[PDB]
Amino acid sequence: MEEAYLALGKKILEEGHFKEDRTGTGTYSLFGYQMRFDLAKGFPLLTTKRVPFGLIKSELLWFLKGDTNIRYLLERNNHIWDEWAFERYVKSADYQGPDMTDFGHRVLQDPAFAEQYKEEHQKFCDAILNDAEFAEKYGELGNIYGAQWRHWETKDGSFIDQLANVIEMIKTNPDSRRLIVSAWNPEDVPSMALPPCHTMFQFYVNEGKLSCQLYQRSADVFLGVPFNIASYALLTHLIAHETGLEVGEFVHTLGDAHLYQNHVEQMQEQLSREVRSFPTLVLNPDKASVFDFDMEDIKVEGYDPHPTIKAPIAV
Amino acid sequence: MEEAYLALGKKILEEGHFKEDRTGTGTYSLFGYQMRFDLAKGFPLLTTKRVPFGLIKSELLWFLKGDTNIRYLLERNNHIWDEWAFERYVKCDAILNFAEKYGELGNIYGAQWRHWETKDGSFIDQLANVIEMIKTNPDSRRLIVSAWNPEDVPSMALPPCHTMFQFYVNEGKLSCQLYQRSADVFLGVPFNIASYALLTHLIAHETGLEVGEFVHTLGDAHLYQNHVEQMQEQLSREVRSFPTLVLNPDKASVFDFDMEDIKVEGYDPHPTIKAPIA
Ligand SMILES: Nc1nc2c(c(=O)[nH]1)N(C=O)[C@@H](CNc1ccc(C(=O)N[C@@H](CCC(=O)O)C(=O)O)cc1)CN2
Ligand SMILES: O=c1ccn([C@H]2C[C@H](O)[C@@H](COP(=O)(O)O)O2)c(=O)[nH]1
Repeated sequence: MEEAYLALGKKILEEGHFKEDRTGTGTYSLFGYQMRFDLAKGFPLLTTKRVPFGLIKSELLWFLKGDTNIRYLLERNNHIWDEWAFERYVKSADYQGPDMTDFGHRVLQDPAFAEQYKEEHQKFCDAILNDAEFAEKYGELGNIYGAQWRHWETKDGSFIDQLANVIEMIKTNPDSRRLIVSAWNPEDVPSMALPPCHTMFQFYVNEGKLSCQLYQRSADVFLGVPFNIASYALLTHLIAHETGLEVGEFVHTLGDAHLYQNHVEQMQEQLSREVRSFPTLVLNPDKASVFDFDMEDIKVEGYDPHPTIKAPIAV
Repeated sequence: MEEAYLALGKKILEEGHFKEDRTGTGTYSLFGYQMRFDLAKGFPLLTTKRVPFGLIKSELLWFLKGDTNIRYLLERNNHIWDEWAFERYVKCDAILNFAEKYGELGNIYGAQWRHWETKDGSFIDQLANVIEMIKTNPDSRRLIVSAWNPEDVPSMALPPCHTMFQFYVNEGKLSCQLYQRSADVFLGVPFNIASYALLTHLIAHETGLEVGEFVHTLGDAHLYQNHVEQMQEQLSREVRSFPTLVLNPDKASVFDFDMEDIKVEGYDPHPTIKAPIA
């Protein structure tokens, strides 16, 4: 239920202590929490603010195809992963523009700086889309989600298709208590742009229904959790479709649950608004595998949220 | 609190749906559960039945030291591996007094925690690294130890039940959350609570911190159908205060702790309740 996500934000505002963080922004933080969404009551795309479903769709199809380079995302006008690739490029020996140290805070404080950032980010997006060599080197985020889900590398010259394996297991061993996918690969963590926020997840079958639990080590509550929720709920529906099952519950478990301190006014404005009905998900019935779905095969119908509430991403 | 454990038992007896399992025994199960233990309130070794802290501590020190050979356990009267290692051989004093040959137990917690193999043939020490990160960078959201390698899982007889755990530091207190994919709620969960609360206290000791909370997250939480009468007996008994953990103050590093260095004071449980392993 949406009220479950809104009660987490209110608990952080009330009693989550201040914790300095890697980004330099500052957060209010709790440790250890659990929410549940019954997917039979509606698709959990939040209605108390507008959440863009097409960016959640394109990000998950990107994961599912095993891709860890942002060119696919830019082709679909999805810029949610741009920051970390831009930071990689401004730190390299090839960047020749104005200094971009600490650009993620500087843009909020200094209009002259903000215009130079906007200029350099444009030139970056154009180069990824138009120069294949530039994209191959500077679009690359390392072995994040797509690579661990489809291509966990072995010590003997091969790779494990972890996500296709677990879908198969659901079909022939549905009571198995080892239906797990992990993106936590210790050997690859240091070279990933960021280590996986949404860390490992497990499926469960009973009485013809599929359920999924996620363990999320680090949750940005205002900007990232509404995307996370909707992404794992879509993944659970696609798998249920291929395996011929009905949908059960998504259980979301958090580690460090944090509100960044420059999202507090946004959270308070969200908390003032009346919840509406969740929308319904519609999937193309003639697609058989999760891997065959494309953008036009997936939609939400009946979505009528309250207005967008903008907030800055912590880099 | 102990009541939060007993509440999980009672919920599965009332609402757990019937669900078949690997062993062919019946179970009543729920998916997704979370319990909190505030370690300032007492050390969570259950009072409503006796739980053997001796086997928990020899097993936990064995893993911490990255040891994987049973000699260590046998010396400390923990037999939870005896038959298997003999069965390996058939294909016990000599282990104590041949041990290097017939006494090794491969791909288990100690090795994944302190010797995770990489593609080039070197090894990551996850637990040493996380201790050093607690000391230098306590606000880190990446304080993670994983036991789950998909390259290894398909060939082992029991893939890890304790798939990964995470630490957290605030106001000078250390907390730990465990993700446990599969929980036998009568027999395994009481042992599991104590193990991971003890690990939270040993790490807080090594890092100069006080204790916060142990948060226990469950995937498939199940009562075996032949443990129902035992759970019902336990639920009829009055809860008592948890005992107090005492660690040896005169030893800096826990990597030099042994059995005599870890004690529980004030433990006053109701009697042992017997049941079968599935
Ligand atoms: N700080 C932070 N970094 C992170 C995450 C996170 O949740 N928080 N992620 C966690 O998985 C990944 C990125 N996910 C993101 C999700 C949403 C938006 C975002 O800015 N949403 C805005 C604007 C959307 C739009 O472009 O229209 C919004 O929802 O209003 C950014 C990154 C990697 N890095
Ligand atoms: O420390 C332990 C070890 C084992 N189990 C139980 C959980 C399951 O009943 C069984 C393992 O069976 P699978 O989940 O792998 O089927 O052992 C625990 O609860 N805790």
